[PDB]
Amino acid sequence: ALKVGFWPAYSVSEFPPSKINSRLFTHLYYAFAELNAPTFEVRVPPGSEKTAEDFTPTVRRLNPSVKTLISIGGWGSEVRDNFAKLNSDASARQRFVKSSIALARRYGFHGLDLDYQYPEPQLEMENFVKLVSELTAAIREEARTSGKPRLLLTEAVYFHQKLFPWEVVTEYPVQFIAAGLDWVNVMAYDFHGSWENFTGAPAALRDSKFTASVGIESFLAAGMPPEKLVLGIPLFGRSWLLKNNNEVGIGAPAVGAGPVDGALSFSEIQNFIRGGAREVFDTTTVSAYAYKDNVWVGYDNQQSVALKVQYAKEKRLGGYFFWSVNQDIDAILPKIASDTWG
Ligand SMILES: CC(=O)N[C@@H]1[C@@H](O)[C@H](O[C@@H]2O[C@H](CO)[C@@H](O)[C@H](O)[C@H]2NC(C)=O)[C@@H](CO)O[C@H]1O
Repeated sequence: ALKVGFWPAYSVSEFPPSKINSRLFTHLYYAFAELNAPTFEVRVPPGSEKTAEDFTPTVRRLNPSVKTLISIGGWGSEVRDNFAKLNSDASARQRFVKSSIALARRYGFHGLDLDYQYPEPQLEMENFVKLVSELTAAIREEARTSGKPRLLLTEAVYFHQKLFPWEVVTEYPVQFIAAGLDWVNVMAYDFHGSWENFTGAPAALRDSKFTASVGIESFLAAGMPPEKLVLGIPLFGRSWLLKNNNEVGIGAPAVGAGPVDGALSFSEIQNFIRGGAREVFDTTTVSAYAYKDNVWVGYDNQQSVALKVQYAKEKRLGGYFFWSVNQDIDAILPKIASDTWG
């Protein structure tokens, strides 16, 4: 029963690792170590060494059984560019593999995660396969030589097994992934946002082709063992500015990104509601939204999270993950999620 949370190092001054309620998790990720092109000596951002070192001892104080992983990469054009350069170069792949394993041990992490959005087109999937295969072997080798349990290995995946469902450029090799990785983190969010001029449920469980369930279905149909899938749930919402203040439902016309640049933390959504926004639960999509004047935000709330976590349990998944834990300062949704699975 995997209860996973991502902590982004950017949030340190407002949400240090000590603020994480680690009682509500089995695994916590430090996001992110950098690829460090062109040498690919993987490292935490220079100047954050102390934060990275203290992360695991700090979170374990509240729940000593909690384990940690360090995630490499993250969303971003530069990260994608760097994985693409890395994966085509056998020597660079060797440097990456050696340095990433050494990094996890250096800072006391129990595993590694690759956050690569995304290994497409086909050539990029093929070269990512080379990187991951070599990493899996090196992880097993380090376990033998050190005598310690092998590092865990996970990766972020698109919500769907096919990249992309509308135009198939490539797809995740599920048998390969099941063999080399402990699990994958299914990014079942950002289905809708301010890039569309109409409001929608950004992480709809069901509805449309862009839903968490359809994505999960696609991985299972391909032959992914259910226990290898960990369902992502966002701790942020996607916001729009409304074209008309009297049109406030799902599918309402919009004119651009709401605060803050199209994304709002769950905690800020709670502030929004306490400041007069109306919360609506949408049963059709299994989601929530809130609005006030010209601002509209779609997100997951207490009810939709419980429904998603039960869904994951029903689908026999390995568990769930939250992106990202700093966005729910009072850990409202991680509490509901943990209680639901138990
Ligand atoms: C289901 C799907 O393919 N959704 C796409 C969105 O992912 C994407 O939005 C972007 O998602 C990133 C991570 O998923 C975010 O980091 C990023 O902020 C977000 N971009 C914006 C402008 O909000 C959109 C836009 O490219 O396309 C969807 O198809």
